[PDB]
Amino acid sequence: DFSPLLTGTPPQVYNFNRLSFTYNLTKLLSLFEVSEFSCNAISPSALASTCYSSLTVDYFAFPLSMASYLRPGSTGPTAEFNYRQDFSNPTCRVLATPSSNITITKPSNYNWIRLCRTTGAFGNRDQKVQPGHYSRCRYIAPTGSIYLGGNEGYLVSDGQSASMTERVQMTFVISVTFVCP
Amino acid sequence: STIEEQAKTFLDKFNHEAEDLFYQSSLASWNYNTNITEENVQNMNNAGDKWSAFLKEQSTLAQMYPLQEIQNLTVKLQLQALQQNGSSVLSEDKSKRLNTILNTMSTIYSTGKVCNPDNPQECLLLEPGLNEIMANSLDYNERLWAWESWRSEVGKQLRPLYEEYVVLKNEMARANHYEDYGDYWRGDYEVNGVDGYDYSRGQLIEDVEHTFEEIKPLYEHLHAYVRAKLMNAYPSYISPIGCLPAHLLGDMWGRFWTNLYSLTVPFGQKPNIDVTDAMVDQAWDAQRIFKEAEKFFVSVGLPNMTQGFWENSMLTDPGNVQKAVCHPTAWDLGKGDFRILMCTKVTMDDFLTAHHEMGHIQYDMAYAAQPFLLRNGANEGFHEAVGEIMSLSAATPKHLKSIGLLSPDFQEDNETEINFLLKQALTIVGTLPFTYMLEKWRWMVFKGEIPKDQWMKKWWEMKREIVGVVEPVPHDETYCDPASLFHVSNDYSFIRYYTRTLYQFQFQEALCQAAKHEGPLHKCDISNSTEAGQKLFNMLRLGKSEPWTLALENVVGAKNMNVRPLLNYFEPLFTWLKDQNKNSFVGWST
Ligand SMILES: CC(=O)N[C@@H]1[C@@H](O)[C@H](O)[C@@H](CO)O[C@H]1O
Ligand SMILES: CC(=O)N[C@@H]1[C@@H](O)[C@H](O)[C@@H](CO)O[C@H]1O
Ligand SMILES: CC(=O)N[C@@H]1[C@@H](O)[C@H](O)[C@@H](CO)O[C@H]1O
Ligand SMILES: CC(=O)N[C@@H]1[C@@H](O)[C@H](O)[C@@H](CO)O[C@H]1O
Ligand SMILES: CC(=O)N[C@@H]1[C@@H](O)[C@H](O)[C@@H](CO)O[C@H]1O
Ligand SMILES: CC(=O)N[C@@H]1[C@@H](O)[C@H](O)[C@@H](CO)O[C@H]1O
Repeated sequence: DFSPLLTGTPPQVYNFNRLSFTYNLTKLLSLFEVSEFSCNAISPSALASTCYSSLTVDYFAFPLSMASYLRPGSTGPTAEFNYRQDFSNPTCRVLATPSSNITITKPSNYNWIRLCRTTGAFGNRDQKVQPGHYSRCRYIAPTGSIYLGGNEGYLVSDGQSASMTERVQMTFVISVTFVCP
Repeated sequence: STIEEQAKTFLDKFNHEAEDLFYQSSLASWNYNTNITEENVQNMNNAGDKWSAFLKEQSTLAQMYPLQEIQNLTVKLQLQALQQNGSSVLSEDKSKRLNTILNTMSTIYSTGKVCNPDNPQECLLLEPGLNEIMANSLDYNERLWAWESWRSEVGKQLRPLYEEYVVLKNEMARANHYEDYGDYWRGDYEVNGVDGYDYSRGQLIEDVEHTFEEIKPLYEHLHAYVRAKLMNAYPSYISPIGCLPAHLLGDMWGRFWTNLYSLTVPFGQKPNIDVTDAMVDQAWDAQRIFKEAEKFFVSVGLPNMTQGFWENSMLTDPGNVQKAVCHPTAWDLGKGDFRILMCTKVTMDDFLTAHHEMGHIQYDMAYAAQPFLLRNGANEGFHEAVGEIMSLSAATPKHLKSIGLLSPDFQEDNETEINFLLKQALTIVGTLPFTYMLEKWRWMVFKGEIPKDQWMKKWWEMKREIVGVVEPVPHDETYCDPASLFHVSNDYSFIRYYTRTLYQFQFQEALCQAAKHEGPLHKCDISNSTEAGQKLFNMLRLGKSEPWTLALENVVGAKNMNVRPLLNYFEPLFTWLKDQNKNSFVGWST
């Protein structure tokens, strides 16, 4: 049931909610204005016509103009500190926007961690995001800082904001493992 | 409760509060430079004032922790830079007087203005008025006028201001536990507390003198060749065995001999390599040029550019929608932000400038993991030397033949090699005696070895002796010719441009040897050579965390600045120059 994906305010990318199912994707993608459908190691035709041991759909809100940072191989701020795609299994990254006939909750704006590093007397260690995990700055995002203490020092989180459009633009990272249609 | 722990937590707090403020100041300055308005400049000044106030407040707070008790090298090195009081040592009246003197000197240089009585409304300033005369004109009288007017209308009025500036700077330096201001400037190369890697402040003078003594034969041969070539352009103005007039050196001060290439080209029939037409015909925009530079750096082994570099950095002139100061600069804004600001045009000079500025950013991405105070080059000459070696390989015809910018059937012969080497030596070898001379003069004017009544006599004696340059018209002691230069009148050390030139060929020889390059060193590119990129990165990633001697040894295997790599680079030209000077006099008569 993909109702929580379509019902409720979409979270920010750093606070993405993962929905694991252990289906009719034609209907699910019919009511989103799919702008980009980048499928890795799997055809865009076979994702809805194959049985899977386990299916995961990570969904979060992220602007379309900033989607170049979530592309594979991107590095630096906003590219490795919010979410990292897991390429161990075949993936399908979908950048879409819900259609007008469907109602979606609209958050205040788009928020993401531009850079979550650990500064101190011995330097700044970047706390990059592991594939499928969070940024360690999730609870202090987008902008904040705490005192870990010791060699690490201060956990500094630097965020960014963007004025969101008339409708939310949401990213879906679909991952399957080797759930029948 | 230990002093070490107190210093460590103080530096923790300082680094936490300095990354945000420095990033805010950098963002404000970048917004000003990218788009000049009245609000953006005011935001820039507010951010700079806040950053300076924070820096002063943390510097006064830093003196509580003594250096002798701190054991960690990182903490000690951060505290060293934090407790440098500087102008704060001087009293409020003295500090205000020094700042005012610097401000008037800088404004006098910036608004330098020249006009003959024949047209008081047709006045010419330095940029680009007199620069064009000094760089392009071929008239002895016109260049002499543009030289004397600039050194008698601007330099003549900086003399008492420069004397007071020297007095105040010596006061500040000696009150800061230095011998004089020259010792304070040389303190950048000082290393203490590291066994086998120590460097003294006074050792820099001896090393620079020794390296210049080793440079001198090549410079003398190049000077003789340039004098012989200029004798054909000014038949009745240059003596065969004498010095070179100061106004016939291709620019105002003779800092670079680049604009003398047209007169001193060895083989004018054979044209130099220029791939501008190739990129015009292949439709190479700014994005393609910078992606080619990124491909070069990745092939070397260094990381590719960040995504934010490709969206937050503007590489083309925005037009009239927003005025922009697009002098090509690299920007380490802090907090992982790197941006190149330049008006890229389809030209080989802008193609090599892309590699040059790309190499400045790579150093920043390398040491971005260092503490804020240690995020710099090992010394003041490391950063620009690292930048300058990336354009050495980029301009190599092998690199141009690998990216398709040069015809694969292009005939690289000895004539083109000599032309390229002469062009390189005009800008590189010709600026070393000038830099050494200027820094020596400043060093022992600050030291008090030259009385204020002997400033202009000693300066021109240095010009005739070290550089072989004779003044067109004698100058008594109201002029300030050194102050006619930007760095002298704007309080900038000049030796960074000497050591860099010796570091740049030290790295290139070390990297090429790591690249298993066979043949002349000037025909070397470090492309597709990970063994050279690793050696470069092992020094780049350190920052100021390790002594510049150790950082040098990490690449070149030697602890000290050396000149043999520089002389090896110009070896094909040195033999050709020696053959060309068999029937001429090498050296100048004073
Ligand atoms: C030219 C360049 O730097 N490409 C990079 C490199 O990491 C790799 O070629 C690929 C990653 O799979 O895409 C980019 O991230
Ligand atoms: C074209 C454009 O968007 N300019 C913006 C705008 O905020 C304003 O015109 C000015 C600041 O007041 O400079 C930039 O920040
Ligand atoms: C550690 C150290 O040398 N501090 C000096 C010293 O003259 C004094 O502690 C203070 C000036 O009042 O600040 C510095 O100039
Ligand atoms: C380069 C250096 O001096 N490192 C030391 C070392 O004790 C350790 O690497 C770390 C603390 O765990 O930071 C410094 O205290
Ligand atoms: C340094 C110099 O004299 N260059 C000349 C000059 O006429 C101009 O700079 C350009 C012509 O476009 O190239 C050369 O002919
Ligand atoms: C400098 C160099 O050796 N480059 C080689 C060359 O085969 C070509 O320039 C290109 C092929 O794509 O990249 C490398 O393989």
